[PDB]
Amino acid sequence: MEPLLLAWSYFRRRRFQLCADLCTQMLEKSPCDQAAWILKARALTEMVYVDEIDVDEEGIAEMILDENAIAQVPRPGTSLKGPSPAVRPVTQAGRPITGFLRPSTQSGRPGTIEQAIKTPRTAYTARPIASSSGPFINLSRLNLAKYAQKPKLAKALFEYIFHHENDVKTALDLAALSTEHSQYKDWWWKVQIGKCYYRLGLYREAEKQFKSALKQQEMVDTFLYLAKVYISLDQPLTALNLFKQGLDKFPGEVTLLCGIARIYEEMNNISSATEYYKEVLKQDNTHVEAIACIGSNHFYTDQPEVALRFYRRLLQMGVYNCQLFNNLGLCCFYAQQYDMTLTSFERALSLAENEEEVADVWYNLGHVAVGTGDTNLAHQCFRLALVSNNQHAEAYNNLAVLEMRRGHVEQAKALLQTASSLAPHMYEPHFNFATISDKIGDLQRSYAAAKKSEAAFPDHVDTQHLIKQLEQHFA
Amino acid sequence: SLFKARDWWSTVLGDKEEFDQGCLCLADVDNTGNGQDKIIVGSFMGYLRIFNPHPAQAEDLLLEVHLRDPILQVEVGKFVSGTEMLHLAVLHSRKLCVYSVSGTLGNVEHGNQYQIKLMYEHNLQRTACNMTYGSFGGVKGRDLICIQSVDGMLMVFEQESYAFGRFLPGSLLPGPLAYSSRTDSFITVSSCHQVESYKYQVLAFAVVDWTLNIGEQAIDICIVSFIQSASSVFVLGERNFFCLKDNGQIQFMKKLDYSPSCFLPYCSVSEGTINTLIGNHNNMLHIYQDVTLKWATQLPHVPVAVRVGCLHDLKGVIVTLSDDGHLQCSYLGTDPSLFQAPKVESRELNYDELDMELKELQKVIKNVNKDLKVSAMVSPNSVTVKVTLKNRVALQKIKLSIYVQPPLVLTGDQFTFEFMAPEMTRTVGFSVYLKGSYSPPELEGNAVVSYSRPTERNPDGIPRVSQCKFRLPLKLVCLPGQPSKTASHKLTIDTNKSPVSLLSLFPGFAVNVMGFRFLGGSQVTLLASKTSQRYRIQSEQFEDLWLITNELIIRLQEYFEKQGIKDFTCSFSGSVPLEEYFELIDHHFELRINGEKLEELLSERAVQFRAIQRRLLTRFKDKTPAPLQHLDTLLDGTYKQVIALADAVEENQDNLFQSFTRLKSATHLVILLIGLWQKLSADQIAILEAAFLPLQQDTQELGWEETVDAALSHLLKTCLSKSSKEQALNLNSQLGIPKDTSQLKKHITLFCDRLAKGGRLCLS
Amino acid sequence: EYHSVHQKLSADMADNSNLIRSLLVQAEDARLMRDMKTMKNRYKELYDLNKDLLNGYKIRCNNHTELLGSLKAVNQAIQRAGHLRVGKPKNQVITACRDAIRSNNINMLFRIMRVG
Repeated sequence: MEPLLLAWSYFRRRRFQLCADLCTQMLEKSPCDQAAWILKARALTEMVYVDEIDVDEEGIAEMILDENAIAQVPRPGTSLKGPSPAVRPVTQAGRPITGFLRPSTQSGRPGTIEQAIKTPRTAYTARPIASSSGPFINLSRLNLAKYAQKPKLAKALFEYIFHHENDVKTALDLAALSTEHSQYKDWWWKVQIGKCYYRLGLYREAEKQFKSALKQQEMVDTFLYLAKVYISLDQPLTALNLFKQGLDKFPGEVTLLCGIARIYEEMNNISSATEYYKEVLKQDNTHVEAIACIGSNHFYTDQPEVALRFYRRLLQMGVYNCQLFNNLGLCCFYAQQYDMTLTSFERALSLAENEEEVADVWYNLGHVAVGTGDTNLAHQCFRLALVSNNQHAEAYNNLAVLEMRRGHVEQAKALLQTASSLAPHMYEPHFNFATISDKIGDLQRSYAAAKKSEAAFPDHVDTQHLIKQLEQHFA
Repeated sequence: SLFKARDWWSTVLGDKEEFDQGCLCLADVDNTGNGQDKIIVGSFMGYLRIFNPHPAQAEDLLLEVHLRDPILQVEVGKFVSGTEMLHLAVLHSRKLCVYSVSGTLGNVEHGNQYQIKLMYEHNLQRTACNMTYGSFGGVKGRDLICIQSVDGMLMVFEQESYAFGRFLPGSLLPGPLAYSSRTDSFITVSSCHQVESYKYQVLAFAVVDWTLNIGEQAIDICIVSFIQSASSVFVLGERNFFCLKDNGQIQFMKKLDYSPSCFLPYCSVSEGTINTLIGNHNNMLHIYQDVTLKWATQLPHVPVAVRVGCLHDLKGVIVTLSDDGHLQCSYLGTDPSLFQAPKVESRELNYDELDMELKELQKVIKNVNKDLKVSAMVSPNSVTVKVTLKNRVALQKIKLSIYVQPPLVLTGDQFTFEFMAPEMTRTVGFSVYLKGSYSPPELEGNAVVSYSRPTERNPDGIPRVSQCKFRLPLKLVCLPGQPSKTASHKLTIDTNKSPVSLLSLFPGFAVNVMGFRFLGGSQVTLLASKTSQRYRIQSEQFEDLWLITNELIIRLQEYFEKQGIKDFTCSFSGSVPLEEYFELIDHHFELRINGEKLEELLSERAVQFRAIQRRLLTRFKDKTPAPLQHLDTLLDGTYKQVIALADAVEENQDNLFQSFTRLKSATHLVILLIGLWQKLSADQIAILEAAFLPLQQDTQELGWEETVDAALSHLLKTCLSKSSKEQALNLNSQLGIPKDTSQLKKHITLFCDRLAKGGRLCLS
Repeated sequence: EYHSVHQKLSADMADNSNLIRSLLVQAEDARLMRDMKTMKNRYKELYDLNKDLLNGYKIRCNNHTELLGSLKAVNQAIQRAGHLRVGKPKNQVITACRDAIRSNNINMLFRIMRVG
């Protein structure tokens, strides 16, 4: 009923708008009521709130021009820097496609700055890569020295400045003043200062605060932050040890186990990533990350029925996407559940909300067509994958294969060149171009293409045979 | 049906209502003594509704009373002094009211009535937010209640008597309040993320027993006491789930990856653990033993309060209530339904309609293999041109744009017509003038319009484009001047008619030996030969000959057609220059090579600057002092060199552009002379104009020489040459910057001479 | 206050260093497309940021050397207090002063340096 009471109830219920508006009203009506002020702050900052553990974002500057790793040639297995590319598709040369996109996945690192600007903006990130990673209250006006004396206002105002205004400098100033006031004996302000430092790029001054907070109160968030720091310094084994210490404190925490699995899967050790994802399953059994990762892995290691079980589980728990339904249609067609494939593909096409998702669904429908044995429907599906996303190297490769099957060698050559220019990390257009070049002579381009094939997927046997043939011809 | 909240007695509970936590309650408010439960629901309007579901129907609603003021909290307990019978306490902002739901039977199941009799009421001098109840202290057979005002004040009422009220210390917003009996303590979650436990006697005597800095603020707090083996205080934070010991520290905690709304720890099944139940804002319930997820099921609505009760001979029924009004009893669905397409026989495929459409579309497919007029008018006088564009349908998203030349400039470049209704006319007017020094390669101009035709397949319409050309007057970039006599470069065009008076063709340039000066300084001379039928054009620059030579020819044609004569040629006996042409090609290529060298120099300077800047950065990161003036005085030098090289690259780009514009006119004239010299048809002239005049300016991946050389090699290879060794060794088409213009010049001379030897141009 | 000033200066210099790395990337981009106006503007901004950061470095190192002087003064004072007493009281006074400064109990520090 009353203004403040109803604003509180709205905020509790995650309205975040009715309480904000009613707070504007109650503030204009009575210029002296700080409860409504901090409540409007909370509503504002929680409309936009995002988990800081998951906000790991890396720009080109932080990839190339920010050096913080101690070693330079660490032993293989002690730094972050399965199905072969002949089975599991790849996003870059290494790091085949995953089952779960978090906003911190890397899937490689661009070498130079030229290598990074001249590459599709979502090749090493889960969002377009950057160069670096009226109003409510005016930040310059309010004096943090006054708010930091009272923590009830201090914590909410800090959350507002750090998560809404995104001004890490004023946030760190308020956090420093507030930690001064509280005589350095509350873990929360330590963790907030650590987050501010980690944003500013000072990973050791942030590790210091996370460590000083763990000594005060062992909480899941501090372990996740500290492992995030230890991974920013490129020390995966320190992070694994910290995670295991956390799991010693919290005997079954799913976030720690999933962090361990993410590390083991970024070190490209799927044998332990899958074991820790299986532990997460033994704990959660609705975990989207664990189920998607084990499901993809099962699909690609000659077990589409088990992957179908896992994705059907994701569908039972109320997930309704374009990716989920594409995956379901694929696992159905390959598990030989021919009665549930094409309806899942149509549902996926319905749910698609991009032009890359539509292109991927038409690409997979073209694969279903190729399997069914009709190259005309396959032709149309690959061409529609191109219509929906012109930079779809796989559609070009498969369409060129079908063309070369028809007899159109020049069409196939141009399409394979476009593909191998769009995705240089893909061995298939390189190998195809080299093969149909050697078939017609032109051993120069045949060799130039076999070399890039072997650069993309080196243990490929046919590429080795072709390279040896061409090197014999050269001598 | 697996992992879905299978429905039971359920009903929507009003007309745009509003409920919160503490509204939904579930107990034996009727005091039947049997053991079933009755769903009690207050509202933020006043509708106190009590139901007894009997699975909706109409016997369910025991009563639907409407009190005036909103109902913040509803609770059921021994709220009356003498009797030990459960009563119903209802909390409004400024009122506490304890009723007594007494039901008296009728001879028929729809004749029994229920009345809520006000057993007492307390006025609140403060605006409440919630309340809790328990046996404050160790008193038995009583449930006396503590109400938390919204301004942080615990007003404790022992039933029927306002006991006292203590201001909670250091609180701005109000938080969730709970009461522990194993420790006789109130427990709050204040605004500074501090879970605080106060002892009841310390409050009655007035401080804080203990505190715990959880990382957030709490929605709900449930001190569950069905089990006495070990008391534990559960806390639902706005991001985390906690279970805390009785001394204060964390017994365990889970980091929810969702936004919880309500939670309820119901009875436990194992030894020591406690099953708990948490609802998402993703409308899903999670069953968690300790922190382990034991089940998860999809709710219909985002619950605002969940309970678990025994309703009509069924234990453990889940009772959810939203803030819209969806009240629902439910159980958990445990049927892993098979995944199989339905085997329906009625529903079959209407092959006839579908096949008609498929034949239609396949017809369009097999057919694909086998409406706006634009006109530009140039005024005869910075000349003002007007473009008139007209339609015949209702075109949409129309855009008109004009492209003249690099030197020439327009005052208006783009015109946007969002929609023009059918058979209508639009007319734009712009003005073009020379800006620069050199003369443009052609006084032509192009106006291109792009629109969308609304169709049946696509309501945004197919995109279509149509263009028109206009021809600017020579007197825009020229004026008459003093005719020189002996110039360096000259070319003679011979005609088969009588030599015409120059004052006829150029009447604004007055004299039967004429002279032209262009804006910029270039000067050309036109000599009408008096004994021969020819004319001669001369100038010190081979490029400036093209504009006058073009206008001579064009206006000769126009004059002889106006008169009425038909027979007319411009034979141009002699030899195509090919020597004052190659000088411009060599100049252009020298500028290109200079630009590439400067770009490499700038690459090196930028790499060096980056290295030094990174050194300085690492120096800035270190806490300890360190002398560095050497480093910043290296940086300043490298930066001034970078600025120098950038300005030099800009200068070379401009010089290269001017060289390209002069070369365009040179090659225009050369194609004209080759067409007059071998009597080339219009198509054979268009092939030359496409091979020799490729692009508008040089770019860092495509330039002029590469393109023209590839095109000439292809034409020589598939039109003129016969031997294959030559077709494979000399005649090679590549598209990278060359090392020298030797091949381009070899191919241009070979092209000229093999045209002279009878060869003619084709395409395939 | 030396601690606080150093913290604020390090924060500001981290901000400006991130800015400078972003500008390095942006300048490399503008130079890869031979866009010289924007490249020269990035280089101007880099020059200005380097000037400001060098001023910040000077002031930070000055305050930092003053901080080292203060820390040495404190430690040498604890040592001068301990060195005044022979035997087992020495490390007693030393650890007592260390605990009285880790808790910022300055008055107890001077009490234990006077008689304790």
